[PDB]
Amino acid sequence: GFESPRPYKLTHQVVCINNINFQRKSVVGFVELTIFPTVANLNRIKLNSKQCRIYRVRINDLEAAFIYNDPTLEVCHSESKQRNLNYFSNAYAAAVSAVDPDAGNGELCIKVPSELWKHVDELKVLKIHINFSLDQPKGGLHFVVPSVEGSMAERGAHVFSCGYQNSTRFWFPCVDSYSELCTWKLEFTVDAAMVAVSNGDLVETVYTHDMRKKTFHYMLTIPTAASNISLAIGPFEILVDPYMHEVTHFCLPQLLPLLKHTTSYLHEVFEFYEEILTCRYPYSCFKTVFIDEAYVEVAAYASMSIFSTNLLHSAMIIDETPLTRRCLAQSLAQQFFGCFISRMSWSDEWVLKGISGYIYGLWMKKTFGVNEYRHWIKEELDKIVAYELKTGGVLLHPIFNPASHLHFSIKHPHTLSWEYYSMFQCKAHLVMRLIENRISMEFMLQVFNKLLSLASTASSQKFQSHMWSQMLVSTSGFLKSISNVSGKDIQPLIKQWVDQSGVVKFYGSFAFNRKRNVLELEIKQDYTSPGTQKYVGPLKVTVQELDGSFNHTLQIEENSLKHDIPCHSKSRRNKKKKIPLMNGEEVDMDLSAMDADSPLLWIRIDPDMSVLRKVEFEQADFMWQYQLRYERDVVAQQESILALEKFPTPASRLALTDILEQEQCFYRVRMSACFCLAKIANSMVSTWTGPPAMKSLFTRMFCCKSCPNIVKTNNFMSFQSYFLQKTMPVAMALLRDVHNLCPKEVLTFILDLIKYNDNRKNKFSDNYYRAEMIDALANSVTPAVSVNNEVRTLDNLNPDVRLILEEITRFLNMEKLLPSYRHTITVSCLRAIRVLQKNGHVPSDPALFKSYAEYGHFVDIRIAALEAVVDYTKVDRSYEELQWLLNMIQNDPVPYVRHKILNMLTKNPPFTKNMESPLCNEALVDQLWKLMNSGTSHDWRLRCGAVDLYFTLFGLSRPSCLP
Amino acid sequence: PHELESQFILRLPPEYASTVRRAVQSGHVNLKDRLTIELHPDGRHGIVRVDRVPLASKLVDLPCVMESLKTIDKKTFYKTADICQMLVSTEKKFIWNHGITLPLKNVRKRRFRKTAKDVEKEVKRLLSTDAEAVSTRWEIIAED
Amino acid sequence: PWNLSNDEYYYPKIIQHSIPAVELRQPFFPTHMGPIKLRQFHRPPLKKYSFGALSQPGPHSVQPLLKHIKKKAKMREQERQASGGGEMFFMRTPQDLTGKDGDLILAEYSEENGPLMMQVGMATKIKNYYKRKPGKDPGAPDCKYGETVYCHTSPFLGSLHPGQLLQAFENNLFRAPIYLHKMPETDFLIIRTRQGYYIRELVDIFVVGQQCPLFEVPGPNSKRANTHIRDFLQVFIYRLFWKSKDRPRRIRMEDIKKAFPSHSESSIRKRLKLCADFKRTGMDSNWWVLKSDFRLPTEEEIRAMVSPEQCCAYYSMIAAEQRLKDAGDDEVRTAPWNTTRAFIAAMKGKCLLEVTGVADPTGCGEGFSYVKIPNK
Repeated sequence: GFESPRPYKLTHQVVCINNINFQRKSVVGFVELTIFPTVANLNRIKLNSKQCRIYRVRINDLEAAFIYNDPTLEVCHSESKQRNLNYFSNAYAAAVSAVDPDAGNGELCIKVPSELWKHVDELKVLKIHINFSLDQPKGGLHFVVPSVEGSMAERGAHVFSCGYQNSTRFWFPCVDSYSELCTWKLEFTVDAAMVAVSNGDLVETVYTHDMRKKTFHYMLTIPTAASNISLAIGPFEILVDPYMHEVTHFCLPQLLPLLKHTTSYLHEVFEFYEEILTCRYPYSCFKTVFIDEAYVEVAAYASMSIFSTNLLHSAMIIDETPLTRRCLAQSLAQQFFGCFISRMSWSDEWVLKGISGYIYGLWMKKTFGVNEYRHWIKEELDKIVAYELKTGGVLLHPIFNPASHLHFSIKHPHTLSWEYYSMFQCKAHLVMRLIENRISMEFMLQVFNKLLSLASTASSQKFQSHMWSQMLVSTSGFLKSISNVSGKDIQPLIKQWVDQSGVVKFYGSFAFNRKRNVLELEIKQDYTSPGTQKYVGPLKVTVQELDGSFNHTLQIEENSLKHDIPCHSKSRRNKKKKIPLMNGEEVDMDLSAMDADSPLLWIRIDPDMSVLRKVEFEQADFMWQYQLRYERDVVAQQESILALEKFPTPASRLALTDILEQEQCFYRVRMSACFCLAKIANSMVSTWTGPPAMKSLFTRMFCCKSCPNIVKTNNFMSFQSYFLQKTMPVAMALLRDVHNLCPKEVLTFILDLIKYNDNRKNKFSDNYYRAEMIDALANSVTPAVSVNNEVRTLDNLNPDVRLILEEITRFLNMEKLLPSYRHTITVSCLRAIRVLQKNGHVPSDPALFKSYAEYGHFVDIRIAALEAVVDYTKVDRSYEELQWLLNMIQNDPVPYVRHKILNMLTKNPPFTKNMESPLCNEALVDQLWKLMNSGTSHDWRLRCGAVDLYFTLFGLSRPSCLP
Repeated sequence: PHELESQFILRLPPEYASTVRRAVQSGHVNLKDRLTIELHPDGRHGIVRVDRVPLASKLVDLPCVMESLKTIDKKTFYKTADICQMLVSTEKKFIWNHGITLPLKNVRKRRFRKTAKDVEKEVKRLLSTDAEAVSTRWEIIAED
Repeated sequence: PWNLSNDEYYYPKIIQHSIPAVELRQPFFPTHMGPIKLRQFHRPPLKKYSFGALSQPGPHSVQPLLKHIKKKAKMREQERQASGGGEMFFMRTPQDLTGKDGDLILAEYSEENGPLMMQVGMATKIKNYYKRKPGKDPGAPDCKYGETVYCHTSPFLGSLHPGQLLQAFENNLFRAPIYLHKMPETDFLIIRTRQGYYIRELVDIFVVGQQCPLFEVPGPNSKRANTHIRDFLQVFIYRLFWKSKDRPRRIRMEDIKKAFPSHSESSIRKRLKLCADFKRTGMDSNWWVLKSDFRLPTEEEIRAMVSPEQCCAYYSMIAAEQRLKDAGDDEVRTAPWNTTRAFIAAMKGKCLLEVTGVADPTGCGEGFSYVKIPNK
């Protein structure tokens, strides 16, 4: 049951936009809302509006009086001397709650005229006509206007609606909540050479009487929220999908072949999401818009998605096809379960984020294989256990503070830190995988189909929300639908992993009792760490003995420590028979390293990742080597690679080398075995016999049979030896001699890989392989032996580093004339120059990176150069570079770059709270408090980034470096 | 508490079965007055009265075991009760040799495997008589 | 840009009972069966009531239930369409398992005493195995009940002919070929309860052939047998502790002695030793209170302790124990632990079975005998 927090119900909204002026960056328009009051004596009506100048408001064609105030413009007063962050977080939460449409509130308060009170008490319709104007928007609509001359279509100028969550208040007045569903009528009067893309279906396109402008009329009969309404106006090249004909793809001019190749896969994503769920795609059209200077890499609205143009690749670009493919896939998953089925509160957001991430993981499983699915699930689980042990924990479904261990309030999406938002979505889809583990996948897809079917029977009624609230899901409704389809309720699993905000830590060690033939496990939990919680459920453990692989369920109550499980025979060591594996197959194992008295070959605690856990198991090194070689699970091979770094014995070198030589191993395991072999080789110097590690293996796999030092000409058509070939010198460059310097046998090998590179014969580009070659050249740089702080000049350069510097100079200059796909070699060469500057080789001068961080460059070059400037101002304690970065945060045209500068200055801070630094003035405290209070008031993501930066630099209490 | 329901099969003469079938498929409570069942304290004898006409009944044991299976979707079936008795209307006499379906006829005689070495109760009575006695004399005998 | 997961080298290649059945509730799954109740196993006699409307001697009107059937079916369809229209789970209460509603079919068994048999409240599925004709085939002959599946590899011992559809009961316990027959024109179904008689007609009756067992019945005094007895007693003790309303949860010993009267009280005290303690004096006197450090297991853990199919295998074992005991080596071969072990071993390919023998439940040439023969 859904009861509105608003005293009115909104039925229909007309959004008309005229006079989109690109020179002056200005729009004019009106908005006409059709509300039905649910309570009599409505009097004031409270709507949401930011940055719009409200000209006039007429209610039922009668002139009404409005008052506007935004408390989130300046959160705390300018003349308050408070400088602690808990004060700002409480004031910011109160300010966002005072404009919240999820309460009754709002920023624009319109007073109902007196003569309509007899129209409002007996509950009859009210039609509110606001007309507004955005004079030069700092948020919401982003105007990308290039400085080439010509007409606005000839130079490539466009507008798009940017922002996250409820940010539609930034470009027209609305009820900007996900729970106020209404039908829509959208008119946009644009230039005759431009096209206006928006939500709904385009009913017509009429000309103006001078035929210089045309009006696009859109209609949206599926009741969506105001937060799902978008806009993209530009000189877009239109491409109808040749497979599905209601799907149109819009790109920027001159990028039509890239659009043709890139969006050619999307019909398979549509077919997948419509056959695992049994509902068809709910909207009547689908539109993909590719734009410049995007807010996020992929945004999903109702019947529309806005991607950045940096996803567009051609047919000869690999290492970008899977990333763009999965961006399209998660946009479509959010089309199904973020835009059609919406949110009932700010709680129950974990339901939608979990269903979107879970069905996108099912797509990844079918498309890229079960092994890529397991690797992705393991990397997401490692991400969340790192974040939750780092700071507190992520609390899905809080109850309204519920989480007081962290420096922001979790009551609203616009007060969350961006890393918390990312980990929120990550934990939501892993908890949905856990619900699939308890209640099987076919019942899970039946739950999702029941939600979609209730929403689509709801979506066709005309009753104003008598039935339109069946399109809003809640937690209680989701659990009730689960209990309807399965008969089991998941309330212990919901109580543990949703309502409780923690992950578990397992420390395991075994001992084999030879007398009674049992395996005595010893599993203890660390439940006193700040991020942890105590697990009391069942726990699966998989033991591989000589007779095969056996699963055991252990009951781990609070007082439990020793778990005795039984062991089988050892009669497959009496005769040589094959040892049967986890799957149905069996292999020949070399049992010379195994103990004579124990049959068990390896043990895995929680193999299926059925809890949110971090396992620390103490096996013997031969058990880790057997688990690396003969396991049929990629997460166990990865964890054995990760645990073999502590055992540098030559049997582990033989194990990793046999993994590296082995095709029919998953390629991301071999790419990890490269770096593990490099670390082991560095640890057993003065024992290593022959050549450096992986060199003979590289010449055996990727070089000519007649010439060992000449590499084969590039043929990248295998896509697994391409990735292994481009990752093996990067790990090989981490080799070090007894003198702690990279050997001149590996550096010469990398330089010969660079010289003899011929790419005139493959059908794929070479930009990522050459960029990884520059990364391998950067890995070999050891710190220089400066004497008496000698100035680093050209004559006293290292003889090794002069070759590296010549190569990166040649590569960067050749990129200036023949550019790569996304300036990958510019990014790699800037990263390598920063590596050479971090050691004492090149003079520590930020002027090159400051010239590459200007506005007109590509955004990857910009963020690489700004990363180099952030690293410089951390190491050199530069005041003027920090003022340069803070000025670039305040006034840069691209808001993604501002968010990225705040992000990089949070990750690599110039000082922490423990450090005494020269950059701990009252002036810097006043600048960052002014940046939290004012200055970042237009983005909701810069303000949370400024809160994160103030927390990283000065902590939760009063800045110490202050009177 | 819950008590398992006790279902049995009622077999009627064919004309009376047709009248009872028509009255059941009609569905009125008129059938309730028309059809009554009186079970005698023997336990294996009764009257079924169709339209107030008395018929003589015997509750017999069926050779196979039937099970009623209900369903909501006609794909998954849930067992509701076990049927082993039939009140045919018109000890060894209370045992039915045939099964309800056409292929199962003379099942007890032909399609049932018989393994052999009331009798136990008789042995218990004999033991009780021996206990109430004073002197017991026994001999395995021959023809006499 | 492609799959790139070497999946062919790492990975080279359902029955939901009612909530009374998975919770092992005591009318449907009895704790103890005596000798006269083991002789009447799956053949329950018509009991005389002591109190109720049918307990008074005299004529009793039967009551038609066709408004009840269609009202309950319309109500369940409203529940299903209110829940999104998909397939729903309805059997959540014991009162859902009555014969007074839903579409009843009957299922007759060919064997006298099968090796495995379902208790009341358990679910089974009807699968229509259809082998296509060589080359072109019209499609499975359609059938009123069950779902159709195309079986290249015959589930049963024989192999299906081309173009032959065979229906079968499929569950976790067995798999057995069923054959739809129409009901006799004279037989109706009388459901008697304490309140009165109720009458349904039946139209569909299946004949169930020789079962192919999928669960192994344990032997008497086996390790699996004693493990099931101990786990069943533990589950009953946990569910008595859950039912206790006292704030320190407390039970009485003679409730357990009423449920399991053949058990020596040393075994019951062994189960209560961990998780409970006896209070002799003061408050809670002569009660077994729950220990304060002991976490009583949740409902899903108690369900994971004992499965209903294990209870059916145990009931088959003790019923066969009684029948063998009453009848004073051929009979021992026909015991369900031997025949279930023989059939499951034959399905893995361990050994072969003499298909003509003495374990033949027909007693003639029809039907199989599941006793092990060597493959040499």
